[PDB]
Amino acid sequence: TVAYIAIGSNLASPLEQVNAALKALGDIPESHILTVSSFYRTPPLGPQDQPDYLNAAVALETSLAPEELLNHTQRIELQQGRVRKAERWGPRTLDLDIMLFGNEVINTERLTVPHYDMKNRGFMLWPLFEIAPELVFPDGEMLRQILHTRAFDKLNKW
Ligand SMILES: Nc1nc2c(c(=O)[nH]1)N=C(COP(=O)(O)OP(=O)(O)OP(=O)(O)OP(=O)(O)OC[C@H]1O[C@@H](n3cnc4c(N)ncnc43)[C@H](O)[C@@H]1O)CN2
Ligand SMILES: [Cl-]
Ligand SMILES: [Mg+2]
Repeated sequence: TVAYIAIGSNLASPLEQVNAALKALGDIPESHILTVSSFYRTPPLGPQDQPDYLNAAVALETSLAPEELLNHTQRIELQQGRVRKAERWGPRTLDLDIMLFGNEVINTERLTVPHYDMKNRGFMLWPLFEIAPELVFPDGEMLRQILHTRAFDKLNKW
């Protein structure tokens, strides 16, 4: 199943954190990377007193189940010193977020898919669109349309 993963980092040299993530991800069992988007520098979504983010999107083919994929990505995060912080949107070495999991819709204790609020987030939407311009969400909403009917800010490349 094609799992679209969003990679983010704005601490401990984002480019290295991201390359690391990309190596571990393909190292995931029964999985391989179809595609990776470009590397983008994006402004913090919340508080501004932190560095810009490196953001990317990956198409990972995987035979793992959704929450099984989460155990794996979360290991990698932990491996990259990502810290559980109280308040959201503060900075962090690594984020591996499952944006979409095939065409599925998951609303479990641990997993919400498609990722909460991702339809309002250019740092998630632009890389994704780069690698799947033809993508349609489970509710039928088309990605190219979503990106067309609001002038979401253009991404600068990292
Ligand atoms: N430019 C830019 N600005 C950003 C960026 C970014 O990439 N780029 N990212 C964030 C944080 O993203 P965001 O998740 O909304 O906020 P967080 O601080 O991460 O807070 P959080 O997501 O509520 O906490 P978390 O540690 O990410 O995650 C807490 C729990 O959510 C659960 N979880 C539920 N659904 C998912 C999913 N689809 N993918 C991954 N994890 C998912 C898992 O069971 C997980 O243990 C803020 N600003
Ligand atoms: Cl949807
Ligand atoms: Mg998060």
